[PDB]
Amino acid sequence: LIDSKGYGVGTPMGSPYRDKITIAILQLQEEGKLHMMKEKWWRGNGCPEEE
Amino acid sequence: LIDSKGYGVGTPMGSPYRDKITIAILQLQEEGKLHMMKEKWWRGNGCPEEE
Amino acid sequence: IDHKADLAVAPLAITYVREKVIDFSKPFMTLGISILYRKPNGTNPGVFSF
Amino acid sequence: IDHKADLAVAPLAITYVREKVIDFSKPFMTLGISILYRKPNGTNPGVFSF
Amino acid sequence: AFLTVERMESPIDSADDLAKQTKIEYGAVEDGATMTFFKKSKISTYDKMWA
Ligand SMILES: *[C@@H]1O[C@H](CO)[C@@H](O)[C@H](O)[C@H]1NC(C)=O
Ligand SMILES: *[C@@H]1O[C@H](CO)[C@@H](O)[C@H](O)[C@H]1NC(C)=O
Repeated sequence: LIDSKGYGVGTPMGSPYRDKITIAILQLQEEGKLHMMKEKWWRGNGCPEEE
Repeated sequence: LIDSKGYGVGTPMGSPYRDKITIAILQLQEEGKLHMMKEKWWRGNGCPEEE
Repeated sequence: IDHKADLAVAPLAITYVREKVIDFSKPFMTLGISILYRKPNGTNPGVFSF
Repeated sequence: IDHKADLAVAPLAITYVREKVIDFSKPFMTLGISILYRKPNGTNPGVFSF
Repeated sequence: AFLTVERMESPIDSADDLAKQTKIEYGAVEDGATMTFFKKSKISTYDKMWA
């Protein structure tokens, strides 16, 4: 890795949705299903094409 | 990497300094000054390789 | 900026230019610049390699 | 939570249990679990050596 | 060629590779971030690590 620029979700400044989405994303990270989602959408399609 | 935990500074709920401290952290990361201090002491002495 | 969509979930890097104007959540996945390079070709194929 | 500290600049892992209580800034470093094993040195078994 | 070059390589190079083997015992910190993450991980390559 050279840089470090994580992604995110857009939200207007005067909107309380940012904190709730933060909580939900942290919940997903703790549950670990973000890892399996990334594996499905990155490795799962590429699994038959493994080296 | 196994997990993707993140660090960060702590602020009380609704504190107005979070929205500016995140701006400062992002500016430091963009200018690369966070990477210099990340390499400031983690490379304490280097890896001795002779072979 | 104009509230036509109030949640723009997409691949959208967290940046200083954006963060002043738009308000982001935590990074749901972190990445960075990485170097892509083709694997070193070798003279492995060929039954007559001996 | 008691406002006794205005900031908590420290290696605080961003977690759901903490986020419901306090407010975190965006991470300055992204870390995670990793394997620490000793640097391999010159060694080999008996039969697999040859 | 092996004796001249001597390219040392660790038996384990990824999480699943360490999971499959049983000679090298794993490690963690009791009531720490790593151990708590491994608990309730419900991930295929980490459930056996927790076991
Ligand atoms: C190895 O060299 C060949 C010929 O120069 C070229 O196609 C490429 O750089 C490598 N080929 C493969 C299949 O990796
Ligand atoms: C070489 O590695 C072995 C691993 O079993 C270790 O026991 C030994 O102390 C090492 N010798 C060194 C680092 O000189």
